Amino acid sequence: GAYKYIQEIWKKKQSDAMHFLLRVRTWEYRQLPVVHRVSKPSRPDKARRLGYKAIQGFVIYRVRVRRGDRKKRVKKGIVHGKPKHQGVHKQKSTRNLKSVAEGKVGKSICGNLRVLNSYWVGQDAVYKYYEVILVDPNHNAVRNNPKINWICNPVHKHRELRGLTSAGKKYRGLRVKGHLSAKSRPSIRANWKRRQLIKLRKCR
Amino acid sequence: ATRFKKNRKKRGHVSAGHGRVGKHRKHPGGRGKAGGLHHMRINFDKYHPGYFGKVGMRHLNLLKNRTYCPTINVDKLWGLLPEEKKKEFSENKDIAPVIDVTRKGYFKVLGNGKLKHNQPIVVKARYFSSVAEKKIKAVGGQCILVA
Amino acid sequence: PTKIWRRWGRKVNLKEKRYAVCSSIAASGVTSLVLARGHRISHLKEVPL
Amino acid sequence: LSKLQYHMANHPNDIAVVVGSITDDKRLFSLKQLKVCALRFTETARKRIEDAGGECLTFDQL
Amino acid sequence: GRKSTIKPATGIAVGFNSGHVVTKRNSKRKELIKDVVREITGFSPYEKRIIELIKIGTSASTKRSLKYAKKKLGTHKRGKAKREEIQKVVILQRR
Amino acid sequence: VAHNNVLPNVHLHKWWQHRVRVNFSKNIKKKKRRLLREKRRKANGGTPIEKLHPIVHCPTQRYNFRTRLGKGFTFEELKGAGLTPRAAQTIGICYDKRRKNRSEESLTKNVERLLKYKNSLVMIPLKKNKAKKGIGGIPADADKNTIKEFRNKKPLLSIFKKEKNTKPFYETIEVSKIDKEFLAYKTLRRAKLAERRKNCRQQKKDIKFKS
RNA sequence: GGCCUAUCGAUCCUUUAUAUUUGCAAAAUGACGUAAAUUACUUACUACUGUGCAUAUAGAGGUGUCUGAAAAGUUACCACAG
RNA sequence: AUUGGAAUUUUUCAUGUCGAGUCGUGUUCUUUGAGAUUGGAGCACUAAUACGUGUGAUACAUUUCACAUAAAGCUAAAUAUA
RNA sequence: GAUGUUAGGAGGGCAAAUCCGCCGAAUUUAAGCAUAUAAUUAAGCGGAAGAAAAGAAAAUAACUAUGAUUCCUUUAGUAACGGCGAGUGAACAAGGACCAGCUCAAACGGUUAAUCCUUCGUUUGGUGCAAACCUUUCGACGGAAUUGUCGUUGAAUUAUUCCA
Repeated sequence: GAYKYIQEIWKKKQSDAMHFLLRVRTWEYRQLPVVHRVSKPSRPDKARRLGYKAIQGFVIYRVRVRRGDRKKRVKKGIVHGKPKHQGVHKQKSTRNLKSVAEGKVGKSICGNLRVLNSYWVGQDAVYKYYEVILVDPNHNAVRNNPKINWICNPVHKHRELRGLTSAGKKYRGLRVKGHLSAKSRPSIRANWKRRQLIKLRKCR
Repeated sequence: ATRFKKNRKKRGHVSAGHGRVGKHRKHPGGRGKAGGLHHMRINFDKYHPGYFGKVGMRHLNLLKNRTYCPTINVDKLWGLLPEEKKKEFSENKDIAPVIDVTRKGYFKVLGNGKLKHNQPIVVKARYFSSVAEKKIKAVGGQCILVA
Repeated sequence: PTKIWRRWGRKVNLKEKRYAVCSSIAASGVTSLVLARGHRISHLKEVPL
Repeated sequence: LSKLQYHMANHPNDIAVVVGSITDDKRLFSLKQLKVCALRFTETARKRIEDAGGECLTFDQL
Repeated sequence: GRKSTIKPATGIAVGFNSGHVVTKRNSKRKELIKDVVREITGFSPYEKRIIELIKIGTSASTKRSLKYAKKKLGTHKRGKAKREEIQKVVILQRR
Repeated sequence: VAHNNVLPNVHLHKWWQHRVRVNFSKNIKKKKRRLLREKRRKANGGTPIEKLHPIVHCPTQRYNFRTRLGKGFTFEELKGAGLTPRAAQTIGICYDKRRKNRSEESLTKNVERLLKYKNSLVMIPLKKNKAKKGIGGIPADADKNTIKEFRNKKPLLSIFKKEKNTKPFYETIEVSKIDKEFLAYKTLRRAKLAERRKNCRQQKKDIKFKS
């Protein structure tokens, strides 16, 4: 019952109450360090739906990331190259800022911990503030659980760098299916490699 | 292969069949189709007349199977019978061959050529030409529209 | 330097292959051809054995 | 075969010689037989000509 | 175009109702939540602006409202739907 | 010269020698497939690893007469044929949830095919005869004499897959029982010409029903 | 068309003419038009049917380095192929 | 020898559910086969509840019809192996 | 939220052919060159496995329809994109290899959570020479957790049959 009410309240995002809650949270986030543990999830509803469980091996972490385009990594501004390809400003990176936030925890603090999922929380002009759901496979409860246990598999260390977060499926375009998907479905690399490939073979 | 090739004909002859004055160069006209309009225009005009510029609408997502139709002309329909069947109809004017052209994969029946006149035949098909229908009716046969 | 592919799969038709077998068996039938091939064959009673 | 019969129509002597291959017809009844020497016969054409009461004749026989 | 649901196909290959021969073999709870959520949250600033335009109630204001909604909300069906919903709420509110 | 072709159609400029793969593994792969299939076939007690995929119609106007193996079991239709979902799952038969065929002739044909498979199959007692056939919840628990005799007897008769249809050796009709009055060419054109008008009427029909 | 020999310009592109000819992809936009019928999801019969876009055909806008690159200088600091 | 469970099957009664700064739109850049923008990403505005809204490769409005159920997740096999 | 050489544990690094992520050019081609091309490639920084990745419908069709993924054969050098120049370029059906399904969350269950876990323990089996592994229910003492663990897939009610 309670989560359904919280969902519908949170969906609107405008109102005195929502605007208050956003401002108060934004204030508190602006003070806090880059990456930190929180006691309970900031939005419990959003956490439930993105697979948080109250189970001991499930931990929640709040993350700070700067907004906007990243600017091309070129010394003394403009560099050599064709007029078509200069791209110093307006370069707009392939991976999402959400994935960047998962990546910061993923590289710095994960190890023991493994990234499970992440949600938006709130933002201003300079920063987006994200909460990342993480899980330890070392701890006994998750190893015991006949659910969730796949997260214990060796292949799942560094999911955010594996493209195997929710965000990772998103920016890799795997949410898109059908004819719109085009040269992407087995892997973008794989499909391009098949088309680039010529097979030398018995007959045509 | 190597036994019979051009090197074995020219092996000791210095300019290799490619001209003592000319001296065979890496890409002496540039790549592929490049000289079209510019300096190979005469070749393109005399051998490839329809090539340059646009024509018609764009369909953007055509799909071949919507318009896929194999055709057969009426002339060859009696030939779809085996020999003994053709003899049996030739003998007997009491019964007509029914022909389902779909089993032979055809869908439109076209009107070309002669027929051995005064002998009925039933043709079952999706599509028929104007002339084909008229000739089948003319020879005492029947046309059956069927999907 | 040699690339791996140098036409490993050639065709030659089903009908052509079949013809070669039938004609070779027919040739094997022929007494003169057996001797001509270099088989010693004088004291064999006759060639279709 | 249609062309062969069409050509032979004014000939009551039946011995056709063809320096090429004789191919069958699937476009008409093709009843009337001939005596034909050819370089090569399609199997279907040969069978029809033999059935009809014709002769499929070798170049050595010719 | 227009495949049949009521009169069987007639064996005609033109792509009409027809085709090859065949016989086909074929609240309260959310509303309470919505009312409670509205009591807690009120209305969005654009919703309020639309309410003022719809309250003015002219052909000019209603055109303006639809354009404003279409410009902000993008999706035209959605904008008409939102405008309709607000109009109904103003009708309900008056009672 | 060069009157053979306007273009080279070759396009290997995306560094083909880097990309390239040379393939001549065919027969050796087939042997591996055979070995794998032999190992499986033997291992399962000799009990057939094949599974019935029932008969379904091939898409669009090009292949609509054609019919092939689909994923033709659906539990409600199958239960209508007589068989439980659990039994079908137990023999590993070719269910799919979302296929759901829409025509009576296809269903009626496929329920007969399902019934044939159901009667034909016979099952060894799971724990060596500690339970029965029951009422059909899983059919056809065997006896020991029959199961031994059946296992020794491999199939004599033809395969369990696709099947042939109407003759090339054409059917006939009497010459006085034909029509000579139809015009198909006119009918097709008139039908196509009047189609737009009918579609408009059908649109209004849909609206009238919906109100 | 100009007494004759001289008075001028492809494709792509743009633009306007023209059609009882077309398309915009599962469907429809003249029009329930015309008849009948009405216990209705009725049934026939109609040569000429939305905005916008796309065509096809016909001209015209231009290529004077005139069978049609969107193009300035400089090197006695120089390099290289001839 | 207890306990427990499942599947069907009757007969009643219940018509509940369905992932939001996400979809979407505008915009930019990137990207593609995507074309009056195909996917991605940045930014601005920001939804609807199943009779919804996502699709049906030309911008659009008004309406069909067919097909699907996004925005959470897992999964053997055939395949690749300088 | 700190603090702890607290108790139990983990991550780090190396190697890289195939695999996956970012970031990311030019020579080159157009007989020049600026768009296009080379190329979503090379280099760069990261992450995995014996294969991975993808995967159970916000799919395709317009048929008498099909029905998770991969792969092969194919469509197809086609629709299409492009100083429409050079050049570039897919999808659906079909034949096969091969085929396997699913569960969280929300919904539903309050007779007092039917859950979970650490530490301490304890015994009915079985191998092995021995090390050792392998089964095995029963109690404590701690905690976690209703800011939600577990069960369940509308609900009862009948008869049958199965399974532990």
